[PDB]
Amino acid sequence: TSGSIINHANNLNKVINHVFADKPLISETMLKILTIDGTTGKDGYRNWLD
Amino acid sequence: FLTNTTYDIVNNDTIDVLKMKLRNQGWPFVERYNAVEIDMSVEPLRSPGQ
Amino acid sequence: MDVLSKGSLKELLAHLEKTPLEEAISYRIGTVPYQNVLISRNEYYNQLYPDTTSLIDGVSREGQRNVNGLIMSIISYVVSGSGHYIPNIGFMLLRRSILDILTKHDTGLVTNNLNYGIIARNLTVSKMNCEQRKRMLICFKLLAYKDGNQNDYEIYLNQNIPLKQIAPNFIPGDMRTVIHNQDQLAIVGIPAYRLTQSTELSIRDDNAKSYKLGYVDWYNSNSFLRERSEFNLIRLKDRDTKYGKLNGW
Amino acid sequence: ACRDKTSANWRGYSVLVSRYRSLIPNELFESLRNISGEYNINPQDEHSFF
Amino acid sequence: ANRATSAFLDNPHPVGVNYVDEGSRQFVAVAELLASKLIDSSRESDESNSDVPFVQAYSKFADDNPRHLRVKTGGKMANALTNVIRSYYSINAPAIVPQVEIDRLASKATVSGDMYNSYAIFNSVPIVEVLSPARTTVSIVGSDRADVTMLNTGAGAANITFNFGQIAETVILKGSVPFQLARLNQPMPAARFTYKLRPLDGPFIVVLPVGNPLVISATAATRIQVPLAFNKALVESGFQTAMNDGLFDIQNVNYYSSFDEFIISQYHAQDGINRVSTCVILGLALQAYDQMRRALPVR
Amino acid sequence: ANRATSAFLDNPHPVGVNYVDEGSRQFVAVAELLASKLIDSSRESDESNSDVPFVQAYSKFADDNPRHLRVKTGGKMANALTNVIRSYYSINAPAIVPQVEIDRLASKATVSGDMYNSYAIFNSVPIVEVLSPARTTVSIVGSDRADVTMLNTGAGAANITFNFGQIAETVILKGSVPFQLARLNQPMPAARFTYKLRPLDGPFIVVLPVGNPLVISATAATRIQVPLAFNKALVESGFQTAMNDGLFDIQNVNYYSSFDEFIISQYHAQDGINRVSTCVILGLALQAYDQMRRALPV
Repeated sequence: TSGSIINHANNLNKVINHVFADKPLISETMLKILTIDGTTGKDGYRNWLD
Repeated sequence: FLTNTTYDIVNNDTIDVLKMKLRNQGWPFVERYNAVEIDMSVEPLRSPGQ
Repeated sequence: MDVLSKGSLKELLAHLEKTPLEEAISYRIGTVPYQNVLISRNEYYNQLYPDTTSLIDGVSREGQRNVNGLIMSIISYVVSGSGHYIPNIGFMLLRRSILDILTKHDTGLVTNNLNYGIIARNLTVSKMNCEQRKRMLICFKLLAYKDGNQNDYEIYLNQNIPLKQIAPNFIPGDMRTVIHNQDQLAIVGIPAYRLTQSTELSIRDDNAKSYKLGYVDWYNSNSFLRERSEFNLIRLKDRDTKYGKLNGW
Repeated sequence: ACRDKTSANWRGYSVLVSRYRSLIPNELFESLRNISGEYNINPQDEHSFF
Repeated sequence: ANRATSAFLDNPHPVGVNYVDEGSRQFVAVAELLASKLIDSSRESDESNSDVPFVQAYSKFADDNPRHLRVKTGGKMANALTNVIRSYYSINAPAIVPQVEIDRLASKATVSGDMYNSYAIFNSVPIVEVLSPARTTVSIVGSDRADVTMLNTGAGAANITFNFGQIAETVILKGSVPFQLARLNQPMPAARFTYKLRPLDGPFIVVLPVGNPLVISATAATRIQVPLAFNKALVESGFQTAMNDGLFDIQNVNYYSSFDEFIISQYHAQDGINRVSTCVILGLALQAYDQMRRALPVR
Repeated sequence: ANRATSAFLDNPHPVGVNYVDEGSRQFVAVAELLASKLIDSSRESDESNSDVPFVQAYSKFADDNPRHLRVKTGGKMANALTNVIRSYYSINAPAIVPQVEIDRLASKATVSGDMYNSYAIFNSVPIVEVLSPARTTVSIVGSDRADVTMLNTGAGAANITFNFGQIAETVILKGSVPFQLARLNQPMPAARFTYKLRPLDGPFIVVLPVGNPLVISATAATRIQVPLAFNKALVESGFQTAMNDGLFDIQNVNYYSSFDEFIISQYHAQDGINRVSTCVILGLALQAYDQMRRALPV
């Protein structure tokens, strides 16, 4: 349903923006693992969380 | 491209023959994939909804 | 559904040449015709709606294992979209086209003794519409010229005036007549009116409506051939050419 | 690469389609269902998009 | 010798032989799935005070949008399902649903049409025959639990033979007073209150001493392969709705108090294996019919 | 002439006339919804090794946090549901739940309170009267499946009249031996094992031959409008609990072994339509009472 998809996408962005503010919750080591393909570390974490 | 043939040679070939030719060479992408349908609702507000 | 969409003598005859006889017959046992039945039509009534089963409905029905039954199944397929249940005919006959069965002596079927009166009576002609009658008269004309019974065909038409008025005008051996003919033989098509997803009381009308709504779905699906967009993708054998003519005509 | 991007960015495009259809009134949509067309895309554009 | 038998096992009428292929079973499977979603959406609409969830579910089911002043009856899918249910019940029922309609509705959802994933337990007790000597009276009453009342009027003890067929897996016999039961050409044990019997063992002989009547309560359980979506509670309700709606009123047919008796009676007939396959499909269709009718009611 | 009547159809007591308005119906629907959530929350708490799901559900239902020392009763919503059940059963019940309490409890969840959007099938067989001539014995046993035992002792065959009321939809009769039954002023058919009848058709005559007794087993189905949340499995269990808990212990009332017999008996009284609507509301209340008490035993 469109409502469920819209709700999931908005919540995913709210979580991602929160966990990357101030000192990130996620360490620099795994950001390196997820960036190795060239994508942004923030985008890679969003994909992995989904 | 894959079986090293020209367009005129395979001109009078059915979908079954083309699929068989490609699978023998080792190409598995010979199928069409149906798309799932997402139900969408527009809230009424000041007009009947859709 | 494909047979019912043909709108001209050229398209209908071309389709019959391509299709084999196995499409005309069905392998589902069905029920028997000429039986008074009570069917459920809940959108209109709470009780059971009476009706009578016939050979013209789009549902498969048991048929007689003779040449008479085979011809009735072919005409039923043309005018209704489904045939009857006549099994163990033989692979020699089932491979040949519907047109070849109707107008060629090489098949081996003997149809000279067939009478058009009972065939029209059995394939209920008082319940057909104008388009259905025209297709049946085409089949009768093709059969008559196959066995050299043109005189009998004319006398039968002269007995029934309304059939003569709507009888298609074409000689089965000449291709110029098929080209010139401008009869409308389409039973399904894109409707100018408003077609809804509702049931009809009669068995014939409900099945016909199902084919009509089915054609709309098929028309808008990916299996339809849009000539204005992909005319260069069809093969040269099946491309539309004015020089094209039916085999032996 | 095409598969990874498609799985990464399907949520954004699903929301986009929902928003665009929200802009169309009902009477316009039923009228537009009568029309049909085929769109031609250059092979370079299709691959570059994905 | 006098003979008695269960009332519901007498003359099982033939069942339909149409819409039993892969496509048709897929259509019935799709109908059950979409009917279930129709019931759920009606609940979601009611707890949410919005008609949107119900409208969307009805649109999938009926391929049309609900409109006021037009009664919501389910559309073409309801029409096809009702007429197909009639065809399954009897061989005299007409087949009036075209194949292009079955294929179109089967494609509405992607579900398997296999009807043998799981099993179910049916409680009807089959008593094929009970033979008694001249000076005895035997009466058989009931289908979910059979009460066999036996009276001995003669001087000597009587021997009464029981036949339970070969389909039931277990039969449990309980008596008002302790009684003796043993297989043919077997010694008779001490009088007991209960017996557990496998019907394939053979005819069972029960001694009936002269005096007060002896009543035996029979309970049987049989296993029939059914689809994993099969729900017995919904099927029984659908069976009663179909009977009340009047779509089981065909010529020369038998009527049953439940779907339990219907399926067991067809099982205890010649070519009973083939009849059970058709009856299972009719059971799932009755499940779809029940859910659809409750979601969209009439007065 | 002798008369035989089903035991459960004799003298139905008047039902309560309170708590049947739109506000009260909404409260019953709210109670069922929250009671169902109470059961699911207990299962979730057990599976998740936490008490957070159950604390939220109990707080919404009872308007108070659970406490280890205090007993879990359900709060005011339990008391209101218990009291309306007593009021539904009999007209002599106190009916002492204020209107303000009901309105505040119906505002917790959003429900329509419509008790006419679905139907359910009730299997009690109504046998209003069986008329038998002299030298004949007739006995009726059962309510879900009725067995009519008939014995003829006269010289010739006897005519026995069956009256199944005018409410039941269909009746199916299966005899121990083949027998003859026909409507009034109609020829009798050949002996048959089964008969399907409409009670509206009229009284039915059964020919009883001289000899062994004839037993007729009766099964009936009736359709009654119920809410979409109606569940017969839960309603019947709740009916037994309320009887065990003494909610129906009122003076000058009848008693029934199941909810199916209760609703059919009230249907067949003089102007039975007046009571069916109230009986259906009681059933939905008994559904909520079952789920609440099983989650919170007392």
